[PDB]
Amino acid sequence: QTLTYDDIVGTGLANKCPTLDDTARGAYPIDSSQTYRIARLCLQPTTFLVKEEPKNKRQEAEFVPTKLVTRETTSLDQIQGELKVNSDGSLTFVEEDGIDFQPVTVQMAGGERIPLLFTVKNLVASTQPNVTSITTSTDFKGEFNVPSYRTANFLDPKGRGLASGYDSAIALPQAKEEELARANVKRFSLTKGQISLNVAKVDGRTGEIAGTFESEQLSDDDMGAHEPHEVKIQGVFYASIEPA
Amino acid sequence: ELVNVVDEKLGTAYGEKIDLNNTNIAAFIQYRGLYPTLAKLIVKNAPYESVEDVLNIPGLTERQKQILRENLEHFTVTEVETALVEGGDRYNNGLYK
Amino acid sequence: MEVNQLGLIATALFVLVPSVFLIILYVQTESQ
Amino acid sequence: MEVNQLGLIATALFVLVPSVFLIILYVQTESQQ
Amino acid sequence: IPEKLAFYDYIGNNPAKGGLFRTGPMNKGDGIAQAWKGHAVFRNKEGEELF
Amino acid sequence: METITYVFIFACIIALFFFAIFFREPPRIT
Amino acid sequence: METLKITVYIVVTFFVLLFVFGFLSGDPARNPKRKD
Amino acid sequence: AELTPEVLTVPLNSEGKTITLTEKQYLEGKRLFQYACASCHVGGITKTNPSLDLRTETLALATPPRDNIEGLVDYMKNPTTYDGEQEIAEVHPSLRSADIFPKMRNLTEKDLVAIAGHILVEPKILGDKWGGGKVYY
Amino acid sequence: ANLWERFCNWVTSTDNRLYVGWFGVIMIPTLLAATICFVIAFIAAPPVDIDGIREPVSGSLLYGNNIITGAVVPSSNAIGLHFYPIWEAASLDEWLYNGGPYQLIIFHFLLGASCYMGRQWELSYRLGMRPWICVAYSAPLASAFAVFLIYPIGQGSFSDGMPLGISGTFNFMIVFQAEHNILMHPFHQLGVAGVFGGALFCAMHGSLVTSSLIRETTETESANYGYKFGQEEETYNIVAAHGYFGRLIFQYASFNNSRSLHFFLAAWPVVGVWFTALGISTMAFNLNGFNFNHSVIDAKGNVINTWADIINRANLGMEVMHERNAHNFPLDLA
Ligand code: CLA
Ligand code: CLA
Ligand code: CLA
Ligand code: CLA
Ligand SMILES: CC(C)=CCC/C(C)=C\CC/C(C)=C/CC/C(C)=C/CC/C(C)=C/CC/C(C)=C\CC/C(C)=C/CC/C(C)=C\CC/C(C)=C/CC1=CC(=O)C(C)=C(C)C1=O
Ligand SMILES: CCCCCCCCCCCCCCCCCC(=O)OC[C@H](CO[C@@H]1O[C@H](CO)[C@H](O)[C@H](O)[C@H]1O)OC(=O)CCCCCCCCCCCCCCCCC
Ligand SMILES: CCCCCCCCCCCCCCCC(=O)OC[C@H](CO[C@@H]1O[C@H](CS(=O)(=O)O)[C@@H](O)[C@H](O)[C@H]1O)OC(=O)CCCCCCCCCCCCCCC
Ligand code: HEC
Ligand SMILES: CC1=C(/C=C/C(C)=C/C=C/C(C)=C/C=C/C=C(C)/C=C/C=C(C)/C=C/C2=C(C)CCCC2(C)C)C(C)(C)CCC1
Ligand code: OEX
Ligand SMILES: [Cl-]
Ligand SMILES: [Cl-]
Repeated sequence: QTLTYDDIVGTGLANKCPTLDDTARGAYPIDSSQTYRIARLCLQPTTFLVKEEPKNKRQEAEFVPTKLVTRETTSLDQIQGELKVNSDGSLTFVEEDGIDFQPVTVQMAGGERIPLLFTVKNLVASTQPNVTSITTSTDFKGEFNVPSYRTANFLDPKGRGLASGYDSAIALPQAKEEELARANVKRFSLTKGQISLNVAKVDGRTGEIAGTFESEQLSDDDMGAHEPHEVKIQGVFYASIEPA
Repeated sequence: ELVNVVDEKLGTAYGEKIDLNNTNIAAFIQYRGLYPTLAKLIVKNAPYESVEDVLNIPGLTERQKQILRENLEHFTVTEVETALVEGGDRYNNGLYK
Repeated sequence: MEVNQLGLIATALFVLVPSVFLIILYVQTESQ
Repeated sequence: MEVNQLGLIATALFVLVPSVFLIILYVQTESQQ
Repeated sequence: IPEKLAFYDYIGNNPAKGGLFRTGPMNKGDGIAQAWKGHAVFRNKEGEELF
Repeated sequence: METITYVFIFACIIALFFFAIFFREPPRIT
Repeated sequence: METLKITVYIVVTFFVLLFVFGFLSGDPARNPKRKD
Repeated sequence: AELTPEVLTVPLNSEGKTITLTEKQYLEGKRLFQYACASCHVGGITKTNPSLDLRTETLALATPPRDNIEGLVDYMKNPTTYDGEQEIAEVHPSLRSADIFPKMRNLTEKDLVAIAGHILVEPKILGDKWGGGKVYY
Repeated sequence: ANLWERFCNWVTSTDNRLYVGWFGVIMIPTLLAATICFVIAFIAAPPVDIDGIREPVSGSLLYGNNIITGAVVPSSNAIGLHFYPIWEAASLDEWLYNGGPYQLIIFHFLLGASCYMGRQWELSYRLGMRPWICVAYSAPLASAFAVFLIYPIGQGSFSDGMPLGISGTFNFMIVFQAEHNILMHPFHQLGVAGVFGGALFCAMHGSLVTSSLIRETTETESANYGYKFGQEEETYNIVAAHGYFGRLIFQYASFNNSRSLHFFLAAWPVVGVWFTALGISTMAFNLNGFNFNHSVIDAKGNVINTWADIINRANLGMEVMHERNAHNFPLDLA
């Protein structure tokens, strides 16, 4: 239905992807001679889980759930890319553009805040081979890049940065620099995450799909100052598929 | 083992020339003819193996390839530094005046 | 936080010594 | 020597707190006279 | 063998190994336990196991 | 330890308020 | 949180009502000279 | 120091012909540059696009070049991008777009030459301050 | 006498050790809430993302501050001027991260302190007093409204409110100089005149009455024991203090009406502090201090720096360094 900013403003619905009925269980015919594109892809996370980390004992790391503290600011949306048909019949989504990252801070038991760059930048997800139609049992699996949470201009509380900033600890003029290197020397991480998208709803009429997703990626490492956490994000997605 | 990748790059050709793979788009104002049309094309067509691949950009005009040859001496290519090209920093790097 | 050890003793005596002076002076005022 | 740092504040208060108590009681005894 | 059971079998958690003026947590003494290193078996050159 | 010290002194001042108000020398009309 | 919302709503309201009613209860006469 | 004809001598065209202004014109161009251009161009920077100043050396590598009065009067009639490849009268006040930029209506060809004189003289006086921005204030 | 009337009489009773009052019926709960929240937060609140850029600032003692550096940190700039009660957050953990305690404290505090003013009026009415002490208190009350409410309103965010800390207060003063050139604003110059001269006249009056105290004690006892609480007569010779002070300058520079003298002491600092509170309130809407940068130029047009240009260089140092990660575009317009 025709909803307007004024209907929505302030409600929390701006952070929610669209959904489909429980009767949207159709099948969208994919046509090899054709080119396709995702006109919109929308990911809305619902839970952020963060891997624990045993002691020396090499016991067991479980993913513990976390408390989101940064509010309804977490969804990726307006993402577009080519849906290529491949020769083995499979479909591959190559992302071009979109609001494809949201920084997020969740809290762990004990009070530790874990920030992360919730992102699917340069996502390339593919289906299984010989897929003639998108059904409610179709899956993508893909990988994206995760750039450093802060970019190169970011200055730390003492005025240090990569592309800008002091290059040393100026408040301790004659300290031994050796012990401060990891903090004096910003490094810009670039890593990869994995994401499964599981189509569970299809509207063959409109070419709208919707399902859930799971992604794994690393948290913020504070430009080299400490090790990241492994993070697992679950939510729902919606995509419209237009012929291209 | 711990080095600032940006200081390292200053000691390369990036410190002397327009690195077509890295330099923010505002450095193309330095030379007549390049800005904003060709600089946008140069930046969009992304990284190059060699400075002279810039002459093979699809759709150039003959006036443009001549401007680009006039300035091949002012360009270089070094490896892409994630820290200079991420965050859209090639279009806006936080520096104004 | 890596603070000064003697800071605690300097703070405590800074409170304790002058306070005790006043308390001694006040109680013997009252009892006369 | 690698002596415990609160040794000092422990010793100082152990001395001062009961000493001051007695001084307070003595002085106000004498100004009753 | 759970490490938790192996840690009980260690004299450093015996409450009768202390001292009157040795202050603070037990951790201040033997340190913070990180790992059970393993159960240790001594043998002589004969292959006899010793205790 | 320094946190405790700041808070102890704060708390001493609040008790001092209580007595300075409620156990003041009463002003008398002489 | 809804429970908190309502408790604060009810609390504030009640105090706000004391303040109004109190001042309406013939406050100009509450003074040491002219009870009017 | 004072305001001299050597300072008030500026390129008239790119062939080298100069013209020599007078106190009265330079002040007119400062007054008109205020009225008309200072909102975005105060001090020789450009607030809505800092990458592009009015430094004489920037106006030199402009296409067509702009470090002379004719080049500037032309910009103010029919402005272009730095490379010359586009006209930007739609988002840059000029006589062409004087309907959407009213302040440009009541200007005359002598006014535009006052304003360019100013722009080309002002860096002779202040140097790096003109087009430098806040580092030089 | 029924239930309501017995209560009304207790509330407005002039026999309570602390006057309650209708104003006090509001002041007491709102101040208590603010004071309890402030004390817990100052000791224990976790870091707060004041500037909305996911960069928390630690303000509490338990997180490595001391008395001087600690603060209740203002609420996030992402919140702007939106109301952020506890019940609007998903978790106290969210409310803390985003700086909810600053909203709760300042709102309850401003409400509580406005009713303190009101309670000063109220008790003066029950006591048969003249009413205008509360007018004097209105100078510091407005001052507090200016830094905690007005200046946030003008700039669109409580993130640019004054922090509830000793060092946060300095941060706030420094950023203000950079953005409004407050030293160069006449209303703040009036407030400096307000407080220097209030301190000046406060020493003068103390020093002068103390000088003219009538001998009533011996050399051994405190002179203070020569006043008795409630005594009808004055303890000092105002004729003599006028006689000292008229000669120190000249006869008419000096007061001889005690009433005129005390109204002057009340009026001087209150007025001055009204003006500086107003200066903060108006610079809330970016009407800033005199700008004489490059105001002096020579025959040729070189800039001839005055002391104002030197201020501006320091101002610029403040400008470019403050909130160093928070600006993506080149003007800092709020
Ligand atoms: C029944 C009382 C009781 C018990 C059993 C404990 C037990 C414990 N406490 Mg607690 N504690 C208590 C009361 C108690 N506490 C009180 C009242 C306070 C406030 C003062 C504290 C404050 C406190 C802190 C701040 C800390 C502990 C810690 C500890 C642990 C280490 C204790 C240690 O090293 O002591 C050492 C014991 C001694 C050195 C013995 C002192 C007695 C001397 C020898 C006698 C005094 C002289 C006397 C005048 C004799 C002459 C008299 C003659 C004239 C007749 C332990 C589990 C510590 C811990 O591990 O934290 C997690 C820690 O850091 N406690
Ligand atoms: C004198 C008493 C007093 C006053 C004036 C306030 C005032 C306030 N509190 Mg505080 N508060 C108080 C006592 C008080 N508090 C006490 C005793 C506590 C401890 C329980 C708190 C705990 C508290 C918390 C935890 C929070 C506040 C917040 C607030 C702010 C907004 C409150 C609000 O939306 O109510 C709105 C008020 C009304 C709708 C009443 C208007 C009065 C009209 C005349 C009647 C309206 C009828 C009403 C709608 C019917 C309600 C019942 C219905 C739901 C069934 C405001 C500063 C919030 C805050 O600071 O956020 C930044 C917040 O998070 N207060
Ligand atoms: C050398 C001494 C000196 C003097 C004379 C002044 C004087 C002044 N300062 Mg400065 N000030 C000083 C040192 C001094 N300052 C220092 C050391 C600092 C710290 C670094 C400051 C920081 C400071 C700030 C931050 C500000 C001032 C301001 C002021 C003005 C108001 C003064 C005021 O109300 O004081 C209180 C005193 C009175 C109210 C008494 C009356 C004062 C007047 C000026 C004297 C009477 C003159 C009289 C009419 C002449 C005699 C005539 C005869 C016929 C009777 C005044 C021009 C303010 C300003 O800029 O105003 C322009 C301002 O914003 N002062
Ligand atoms: C010699 C230098 C000098 C001097 C004398 C002053 C003097 C002043 N400045 Mg200026 N300032 C200076 C330099 C100076 N400044 C410099 C160098 C800068 C630039 C870095 C500034 C930037 C600056 C800013 C940005 C501001 C000032 C303000 C002020 C005022 C502070 C006092 C005030 O607001 O009272 C007013 C009184 C109060 C605010 C107190 C209110 C009390 C409330 C109602 C009750 C509190 C209750 C409490 C919580 C609990 C108590 C009970 C408990 C004890 C039991 C005063 C006029 C401020 C101003 O005018 O504010 C209006 C202001 O915001 N200054
Ligand atoms: C070679 C040579 C020249 C040598 C020869 C010298 C010589 C011996 C010859 C004669 C020299 C001759 C006289 C010539 C004079 C030359 C000349 C004028 C010198 C320059 C002097 C000069 C610059 C002085 C300026 C005057 C000045 C310092 C101050 C004026 C400012 C002023 C009026 C402000 C004071 C404010 C005020 C009026 C009072 C408010 C303060 C206040 C609230 C006090 C409280 C208070 C007040 C009371 O009132 C009483 C009662 C009580 C209770 C009380 O609380
Ligand atoms: C007559 C005089 C009486 C004066 C008495 C003084 C009153 C004392 C005030 C303390 C009240 C705050 C307690 C808050 C309970 C926390 C419960 C909880 O689980 O959250 C505690 C945490 C808060 O956050 C965590 O707190 C921890 C404390 O060690 C650590 O610091 C963690 O690092 C921090 O993140 O959040 C949660 O786990 C629950 C999420 C929110 C759901 C709770 C709904 C209840 C809302 C609380 C409203 C408080 C109103 C107080 C007014 C009462 C005054 C009459
Ligand atoms: C021309 C340009 C355009 C027009 C501009 C107009 C300018 C003129 C405005 C005049 C303002 C009106 C006068 C003020 C009111 C007044 O007279 O008070 C009445 C009293 C009565 O005086 C007392 O008078 C008494 C008699 S009676 O009550 O006055 O009748 C007498 O008993 C007593 O001895 C005597 O002291 O005044 C005073 O007590 C005298 C001391 C002076 C203080 C009064 C002014 C207030 C000071 C504030 C300064 C602000 C500074 C801010 C911080 C920097
Ligand atoms: C008052 C009539 C003037 C005059 C004389 C000039 N300007 Fe502008 N200006 C603005 C912007 C965004 C640009 C860059 C345009 C682009 O190429 O994208 C410019 C550029 C100029 C130049 C060229 C300078 C150069 O280095 O080549 C010149 C000579 C020039 N201007 C003169 C923005 C604005 C405005 C914002 C609304 C205002 C007003 C003006 N300019 C006004 C004037
Ligand atoms: C009845 C009455 C009265 C009385 C009343 C009162 C007395 C009240 C009180 C009140 C109160 C008593 C209130 C309270 C409040 C409080 C609050 C509201 C608090 C808050 C807190 C919180 C919220 C916090 C949180 C946190 C932090 C900050 C940090 C750490 C963690 C935590 C979580 C804890 C009077 C006399 C008037 C008269 C009339 C009637
Ligand atoms: O926040 Mn606090 O501070 Ca008033 O401007 Mn903009 O904003 Mn931020 O910057 Mn400068
Ligand atoms: Cl800052
Ligand atoms: Cl910005």
